Amino acid sequence: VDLDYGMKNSYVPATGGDGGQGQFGAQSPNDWRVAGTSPVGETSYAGAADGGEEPWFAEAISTVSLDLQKADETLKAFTKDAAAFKIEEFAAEKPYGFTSSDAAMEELVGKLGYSKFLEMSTKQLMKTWGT
Amino acid sequence: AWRDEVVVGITAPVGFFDPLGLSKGKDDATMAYYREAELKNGRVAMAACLGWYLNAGGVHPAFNSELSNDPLKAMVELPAVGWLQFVLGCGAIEWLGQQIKERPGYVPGDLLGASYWVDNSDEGWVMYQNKELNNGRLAMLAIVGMVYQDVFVGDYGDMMYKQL
Amino acid sequence: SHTVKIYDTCIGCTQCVRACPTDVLEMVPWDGCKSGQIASSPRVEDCVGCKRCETACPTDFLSVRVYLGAETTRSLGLAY
Amino acid sequence: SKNVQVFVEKDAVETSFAKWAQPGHFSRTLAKGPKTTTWIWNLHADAHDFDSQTSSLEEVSRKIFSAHFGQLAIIFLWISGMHFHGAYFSNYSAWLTDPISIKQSSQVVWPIVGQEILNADVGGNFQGIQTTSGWFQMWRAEGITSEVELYWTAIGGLAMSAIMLFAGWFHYHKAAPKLEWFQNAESMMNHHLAGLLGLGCLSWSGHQIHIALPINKLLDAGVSPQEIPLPHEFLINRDLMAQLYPSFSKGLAPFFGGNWGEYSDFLTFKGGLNPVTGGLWLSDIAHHHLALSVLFIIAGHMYRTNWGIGHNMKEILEAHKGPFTGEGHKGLYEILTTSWHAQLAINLAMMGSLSIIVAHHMYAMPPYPYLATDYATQLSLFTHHMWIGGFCVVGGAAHGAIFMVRDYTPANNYNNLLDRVLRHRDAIISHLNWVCIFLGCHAFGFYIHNDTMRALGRPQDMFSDKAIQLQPIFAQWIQNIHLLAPGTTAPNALATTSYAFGGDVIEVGGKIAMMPIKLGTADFMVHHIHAFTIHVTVLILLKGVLYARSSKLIPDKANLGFRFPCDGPGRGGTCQSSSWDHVFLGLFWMYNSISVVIFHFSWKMQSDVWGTITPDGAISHITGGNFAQSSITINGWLRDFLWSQASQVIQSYGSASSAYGLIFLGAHFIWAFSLMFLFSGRGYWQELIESIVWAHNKLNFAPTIQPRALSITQGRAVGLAHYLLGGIGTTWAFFLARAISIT
Amino acid sequence: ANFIKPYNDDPFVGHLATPITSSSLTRALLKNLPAYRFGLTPLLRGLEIGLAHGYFLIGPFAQLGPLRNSDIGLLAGFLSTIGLILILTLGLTIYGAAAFGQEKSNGSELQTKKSWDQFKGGFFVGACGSAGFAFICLSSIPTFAL
Amino acid sequence: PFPTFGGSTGGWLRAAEVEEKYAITWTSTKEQIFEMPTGGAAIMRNGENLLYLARKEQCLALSTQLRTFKINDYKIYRIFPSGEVQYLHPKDGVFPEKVNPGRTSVNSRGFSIGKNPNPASIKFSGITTYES
Ligand code: CLA
Ligand code: CLA
Ligand code: CLA
Ligand code: CLA
Ligand SMILES: CC1=C(/C=C/C(C)=C/C=C/C(C)=C/C=C/C=C(C)/C=C/C=C(C)/C=C/C2=C(C)CCCC2(C)C)C(C)(C)CCC1
Ligand SMILES: CC1=C(/C=C/C(C)=C/C=C/C(C)=C/C=C/C=C(C)/C=C/C=C(C)/C=C/C2=C(C)CCCC2(C)C)C(C)(C)CCC1
Repeated sequence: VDLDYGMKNSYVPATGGDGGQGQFGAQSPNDWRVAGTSPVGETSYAGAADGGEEPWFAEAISTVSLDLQKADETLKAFTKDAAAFKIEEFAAEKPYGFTSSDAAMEELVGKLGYSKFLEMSTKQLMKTWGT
Repeated sequence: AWRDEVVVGITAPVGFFDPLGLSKGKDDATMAYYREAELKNGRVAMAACLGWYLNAGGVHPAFNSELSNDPLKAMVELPAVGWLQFVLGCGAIEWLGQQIKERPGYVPGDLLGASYWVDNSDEGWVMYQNKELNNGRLAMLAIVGMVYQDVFVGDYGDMMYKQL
Repeated sequence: SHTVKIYDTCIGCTQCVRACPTDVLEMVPWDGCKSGQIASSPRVEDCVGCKRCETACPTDFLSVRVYLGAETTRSLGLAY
Repeated sequence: SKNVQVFVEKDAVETSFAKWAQPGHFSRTLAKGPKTTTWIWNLHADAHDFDSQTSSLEEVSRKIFSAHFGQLAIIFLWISGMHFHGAYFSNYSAWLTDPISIKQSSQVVWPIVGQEILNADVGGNFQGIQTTSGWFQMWRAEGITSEVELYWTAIGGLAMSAIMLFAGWFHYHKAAPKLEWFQNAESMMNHHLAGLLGLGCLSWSGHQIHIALPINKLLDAGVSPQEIPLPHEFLINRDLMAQLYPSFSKGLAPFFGGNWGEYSDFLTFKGGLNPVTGGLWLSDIAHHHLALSVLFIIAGHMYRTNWGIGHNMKEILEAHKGPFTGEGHKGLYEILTTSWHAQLAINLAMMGSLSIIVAHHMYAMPPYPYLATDYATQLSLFTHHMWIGGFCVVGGAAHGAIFMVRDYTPANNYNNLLDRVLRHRDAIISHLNWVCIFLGCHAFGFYIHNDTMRALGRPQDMFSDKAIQLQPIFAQWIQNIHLLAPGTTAPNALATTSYAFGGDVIEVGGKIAMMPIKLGTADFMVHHIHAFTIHVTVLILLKGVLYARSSKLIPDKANLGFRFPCDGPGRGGTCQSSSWDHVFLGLFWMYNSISVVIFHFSWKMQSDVWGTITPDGAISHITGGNFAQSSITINGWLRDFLWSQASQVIQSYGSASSAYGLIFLGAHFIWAFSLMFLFSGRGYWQELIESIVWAHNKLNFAPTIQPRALSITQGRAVGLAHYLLGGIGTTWAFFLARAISIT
Repeated sequence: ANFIKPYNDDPFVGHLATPITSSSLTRALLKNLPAYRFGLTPLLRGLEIGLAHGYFLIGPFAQLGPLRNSDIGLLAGFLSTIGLILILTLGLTIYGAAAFGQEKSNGSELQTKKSWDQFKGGFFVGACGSAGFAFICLSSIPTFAL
Repeated sequence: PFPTFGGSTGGWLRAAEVEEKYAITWTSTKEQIFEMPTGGAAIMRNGENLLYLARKEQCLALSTQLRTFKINDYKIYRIFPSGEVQYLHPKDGVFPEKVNPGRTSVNSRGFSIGKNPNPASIKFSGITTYES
C-alpha cells in the first residue's frame, strides 16, 4: 500500500493561513472536475462506469469499494510503526526467555489478535507473555 | 403454453371463458397479441365511457360550452385540427410502445414496466390487474350499447338508473 | 487548511479531543501538567472550523486556538 | 377490568408559597442561583417547557391539564369584563332602538390630561370610544334587549372563571389523574364529539328556537324593545309563540311522529340575507345547528370504549397501507398517544386553518344583524381572525419539529410513512424550491412588466383587462355554478348561499351590505401572488421539520437540539441552521403573506362592493372602482391605496381618532427599533457593556449579577417580536381609522 | 408490492428507482432522444436538438412581441429568435472551452473539444433553419376544411 | 455485509466516485435499528457490517450512535477512486481521548496565548503571528 498516495496530491500549501497536508494529505490525488453524462455506448469520466441503457444515471453506478480482505492489509500497514514501538518497549523490559522481536510479535498477536495487541500496555503484554 | 401459465383474466363468475375455443391452437405470440388487444380495446373503452358521460351530463366546459351535449353530434362539430392532433399524438405513444415491446421481458400490456418491481406471484398484483380487465370488458360492451341508444333509440343519457 | 495550535496552559482535560467532530485532535504524553498529557493536532486537514473544541476548553483563555484559513472540500464540509 | 377507567392520585402536590419564593425551582440548572443576567431571561423562557423540567410523561401531562384550566379561567374573565363594560359603559340601549344611526361604543376614558378627546360623540347622548369587536350585533341576535341581562351574564362569567381556577388547583394538588387516564383517545373523542359539540349545538338551537328567534322577529317588525315580552314569557306561553310561528300550536307531537315538515315555520332553508337587518335568517341558523348536532352525536359513537362495538383507531391506521407507501400508517397511533408535541402540531395547524376559513365565510355570508353595513367591524374581524390563523399555523410547524428532535424514535418508525418521507427529503425540498421560484418569477413579474410598460408610455402591452388579459376562467365558472344552484343542484333552497357568487344588491340603510363580486385579470394576478407567499412559507417550515435531526452539513444536528445558535464559523458558516431558526424565518414570510391578503380584502371591498346605493339603481363605491386598473401595477398600490387611504390617520390629530395617529407613529418606531436586533450581533454589545461596567466599577459599585448581552437566539427573538408588533400595529391603526370614516 | 427500490440495488447511493425514474416509458424515451441515442455523430446530435428547439421559439416572439400587431410582426419574430440562438451558441462555445480545454484525442465522445465544437455547429444550423421553417409555415396557416 | 436499508435520496453523489469516498465497519451481537446520518432508519446485521458515506463527519457521527449500543470496534477508511484505501480511525488502535505512549506532539506553542508576536513586527514576511 502506498501510504503516501494521498500526500502525493496537487495541493501546494500557502505561506501563512494554511494547516498543510496534515497527516493523510489535504486533497484527493484525483480531480473532481470531470465531465457530465454521455450518450449510450460511450464513457466520460475516464475509468467511469458504463451506464448501459441508462447513461443518464451512470454516476449512480458504484465502482469504488472496499475489500474486507484488503481492509485488513491497510489496517496493518498504517499501524505498522505503532506495533513496532509497542513491541520494542516490551522487549526493553526484559522479556521472559525472549527470542526475536518479530517472533514475539507473532506469539503475542497469535493470542490477543492484533487489534487487542495494539491496545495493550507493555505491562499487560509482559503478563500475557509470561508463558 | 399460454393456457398453462396465464393467471390474470380468469375470475370467479365464469372461470376460463372460451366457449368458441378461439385460443385452442394459437401460439404464445398470437395469444400475446390477443391479450394486448384486449387490454387496449378495453382501456380505450373505459376512457370513452367517461368522456361520453361527462359530455352527456353537460360538463363540457370547453369552447365556451358551445359544442352540443350529444357526444356524437359534438364530434362532428369539432374542428379537424383537433382530431388530427389526437390521432397523431396517440400515434406517437404507439411508437414508444413498440419500443417497449421489443425490449426483452415485455409482459403484454405493461407500458409502465411494473415487471421491474412486481411479479404475478403477488396475489394483490394479479387481483388489481383482474379488476382493470373486468371493468374494461364491461366498458367495451357499454360503449357499444350507448352508441346504439344514441343512434337508434335516440337518447344519450342513462335510461336505467335515471328513475331514482 | 485551518490551523489549530495548543498552548502550554493546557491541563490535559481531554475535553477538546472528545468534542471534535472529525478526529483532528489527540492526547499525547507530556510532563508540563499534573495530568501528564497534552493535546495535539495531528490531522488538521480534516478540521471543519466548528470551534467546538474551543468551547470545551476550561482554561482562562483557550489553550486550543483555531485560526480559520485556506478552504478545501473537507474544510467546507461539502458532501457533494 | 374495564378498558376505560378513571385513575387518580390523591393529594399529589402540597400547596405552599415556598417555591414561589425560590425562582427557578422548576429547573435544575436555574435553581442553583443567578450569577449573570442570562439566568433571568432563561427563567422566563423555560417556564412552560415541562418536558425539560421533568422526565415523566405523567407529570408533564398533569401540568398541561391544569394549565389549560387556567387559560379557561382567563378567557371567562375576559368575556365577563366585556359584558360588564357593555352594561355600565355602553350605548347598547340606544343603538338597539336605532341601529343604523347610533355608533357602537363600550369603552370610556377618564377625563385626565386631554385624553378625553378620545371620547367621541358616538350617539345616544353618550361619548366614548367606538368599539369594533361586534358585541352589539351578537347580543341583538341572542335577544338581550336589556342591560340587566348583560350584567347577569357578566356575573355568570366571573363565577365560571372561579370554578375553572379551582378545578386547576384541584386536579393538580388534590386529585391528579394518572397517565393511564390521559391515554384514552377513543373515549375522549367520543365524549368531545358528542357531548362538547353535539350537545352544545343542540342546546344552542334550543335557545335560538325558543328565545332568540321570537324576539328578533318582533324587533325587526318594529316592536319597541321595551314592548317585547320577557324571554321567560315566550318559554311558558305557547300561544304567544304560536302567533309568531304558527306551528308551536301542534306541539312536540309532530316531532315524535315523523311529520317534521310541520316545523317548517321556524326551521327553514331560505338562504340569502334578511333584507331588513342584512344578516342570515335566524331560522336557517337554527336548522343549521340542529342538523350539525345530530351529525356530531352520531359521530361520537364510532370508537370502542367498554362495550365491544366501535372502532379501534390503531387497527384503522395500520390497515391503510399501499404499494407505494411501505408499512403505511403503522406507528402513528403510538406517536400521537405518547407525544404532546405531535398532537399540538396537528391541532394547532387545524385551529389556525379554521380561523382563516371563518374570516372568509363570515364576510361573504354575514352572520349577525347589522354587521355588514358596519364596515369597521367587518374589516376588523376579517383581519383579526386572519392573523390569529397565521400564527397558529406556523406554531404547528414549530411543535412538529420539536417532536422530531425530542420524541422521534427510529426504532418505532421503520418503513412507515414518516420514515419514507425523511428518506426522500432532498427530492421534496428541491421540487418545492422550484415551484416557489416559478410562481414568484411569473406572478410578480406580471406587476413589474406592467409598471415598466406604463412608465414607457406603452399601455397596450400591459397585462390588463384592456390589453393582454389573464382571466380567471376556472373561478368564474364555479361562481356561475353556485349562482344557478338554488332550484337545481340545490332544489329545496330559495337563494344563493352568498350574494358574492351572484344575485342582487342587498342594501340596509342606504348602504350596500353585499353585492356580486366579480373576478378579472387583477384578481388572477393577486390570487397567484397569494399562492407564492404561502408556498414559500411552507418551504421554510417544512425544511425545518424534515432536516431537524440531521443534514449533509451538520450530520448530528439532533444532539445540538431544537434551539441552538449555530454549530460554528466552519463549513463556510453554519449560522441559523436549527429548526427554531426556520420557524424564525417562516414568521417573516407569514407576515408578508397575511399582509397582502388583508390589503386585497380592504381595496377590493372598498372598490367593488362597499358603498351607497340611491333609491334608484345608482351604486357609488367608496374608492370608485380603481382596483381594476390600478392594482395591476406596484405604483398603483403605493398611490391609490397606501398613500390615499392613509389620509385619515395622518390627519387624525385634534379628533377622537387621534389615538390611531399616535399608534401609527409608535408602531413605525418599534418596527425600526427591531432592525437593530436583527442586523447586529452579540459581540459588539458585549464589548460595549464592558466599557460601561468599567464606569460603574470606577465609582466603587457594580452588580454581582454580572451584566451580559442577550443570547444570539434571544436577540433574534426580540427582533422578530418587535418587528411583528410594529408592522401589525401600523396596519391596525391604518385600517381602523380609515374604517371609522368610511362607515 | 413495493414500487420504489434502491437504485442499482445500492442501498447507499443517493438515488431511488421509482416508477418515474425507471419505467419502460422513461427508459425508452430517454434512450432514443438525440442526446443519448446510439450511433448519432456529434454533428447530427446537435442538428436534431437544434431543429427541435428553433421551431417552438419563434412562437413566443411572434405572438407576444413588441411588434406583434404589425404586418412585419412575423419577420421581427424570426429575427428575435435568431438573436436568441446566437446568445445560446455563444454559451455553448464558452462552455466547451472551459470544460474540455484546447487539445483533444479520444474523439467521437460528445465530451471532448472537437466533438463539442461539431455539436455546437450542428445546433446553430438546425436552430436557425428550423426557425426559418416555422416562418414559412406560419406565413399561411391551413384551416384543414373540406 | 451491508446493513438492511431501503434506500434514500440522501446518499452519496459523484464526488464519491471521482474525488473520494469513506467507509465504516463494525461488529454487532444483535440485529437492532439505528438511525443513519443520511436520513432514515436501518437494521444492522448480527455480525460484520459495512456502510459507505461521503464525509468523515458522517461516519464519526454514526460511531457516536454505535457507542450507545455498546459497540466500540468500529473502523473508518477512506477509499480513493483508484482503489487506494487509508485507515483513518482509530488510527493507532487506541481512541484519541486516551493517551497512548508513542504519540508525538504537533502544532504546540510553548507559551500562553498572550505571548504571540505583534502583527506589525512580522509585516511583509508572509507568516502569521500565530505561526511566528
Ligand atoms: C423585496 C425583498 C425581497 C425579495 C425580492 C426576495 C426574493 C426572494 N426571496 Mg426573500 N427575504 C426577504 C426579502 C426579499 N426576498 C427578507 C427581508 C427576508 C428575511 C425574512 C427574506 C427571507 C427569505 C427566505 C428565508 C426565503 C426567501 C426566498 C426568496 C426567493 C423566492 C423565490 C422567488 O420568487 O424567486 C423569484 C425572485 C424574484 C425577485 C422575483 C422578481 C424577479 C423578476 C421579476 C423575475 C424575472 C427576473 C429574471 C429571473 C432575471 C432578469 C434579468 C435581468 C433583471 C438581469 C426570492 C429570491 C426563498 C427562497 O430562496 O426559496 C426559493 C426562501 O426560502 N426569502
Ligand atoms: C377486444 C376484444 C377482446 C379480446 C381480444 C379478448 C381476448 C381474450 N379474452 Mg376476452 N372478453 C372481452 C373482449 C375481448 N377478449 C369482453 C368484451 C368480455 C366480456 C364478456 C370478455 C370476457 C372474457 C372472459 C370472461 C375471459 C376472457 C378471456 C380472454 C382470453 C382467452 C379467451 C380467448 O382466447 O378469446 C379469444 C378472443 C378473441 C380472439 C377476440 C374476441 C373475438 C371477437 C371480439 C369477435 C367479436 C365477437 C363479438 C360478439 C362481437 C360483437 C360484440 C357486440 C357488438 C355485441 C383472450 C386473451 C379469458 C381469459 O382471460 O383467460 C386468460 C376469460 O376467462 N374474456
Ligand atoms: C379583559 C378584562 C378587562 C379589561 C381589559 C378592562 C379594562 C378596563 N376597565 Mg374593566 N372590568 C372587568 C374586566 C376588564 N376591564 C371586569 C371583569 C369587571 C367587573 C368587575 C370590570 C369592571 C370595571 C369597572 C367598574 C370599571 C372598569 C374600568 C376599566 C377601564 C379602566 C381600567 C382601570 O381600572 O384602570 C386603572 C387601573 C387600576 C385602578 C388598577 C390599579 C393597578 C393595579 C394595582 C396593578 C396590579 C397590581 C399587580 C397585579 C400586583 C401583583 C401582585 C401579585 C399577587 C399578582 C379599562 C379600560 C373603569 C372605567 O372604565 O372607568 C371609566 C371602571 O370604572 N372596569
Ligand atoms: C396552543 C398554543 C401553544 C402552546 C401551548 C405552546 C407551548 C409551548 N411552546 Mg409554543 N408556539 C405557539 C403556540 C403554543 N406553544 C405558536 C403559535 C408559535 C408560533 C409563534 C409557537 C412557537 C414556539 C417556539 C418557537 C418555541 C415554543 C416553545 C414552547 C414550549 C415552551 C414555551 C415557553 O418557553 O414558555 C415561556 C413563554 C413565553 C416566554 C412567552 C411570553 C410572551 C412573549 C414575551 C411574547 C409576548 C407578546 C405580547 C402579546 C405583545 C404585547 C405587546 C404589548 C407589550 C404592547 C411550550 C411547550 C419553545 C420550546 O422550547 O418548546 C419546547 C420554543 O422554542 N413555541
Ligand atoms: C352565555 C354565557 C354563559 C352560558 C350560559 C348558559 C349556556 C346557560 C344555559 C344553560 C342551559 C339552559 C343548558 C341546557 C341544556 C339542555 C340540554 C343539554 C338538553 C338536553 C336534552 C336531553 C338530555 C334529552 C334527552 C332525551 C332524548 C335524547 C329524547 C328522549 C328523551 C330523553 C330525555 C332521553 C355563562 C353564564 C356560563 C358564562 C358567560 C357566557
Ligand atoms: C405534451 C406531450 C407531448 C409532447 C409534445 C411536444 C413537446 C411537441 C414538440 C414538438 C416540436 C418542438 C416539434 C419540432 C418540429 C421541428 C421541425 C419540424 C423542424 C423542421 C426543420 C426543417 C424541416 C428544416 C430546416 C432547414 C434546415 C435544417 C437548414 C437549411 C434550411 C432549412 C429550412 C431547409 C406528446 C404529444 C408527445 C405526448 C403527450 C405529452
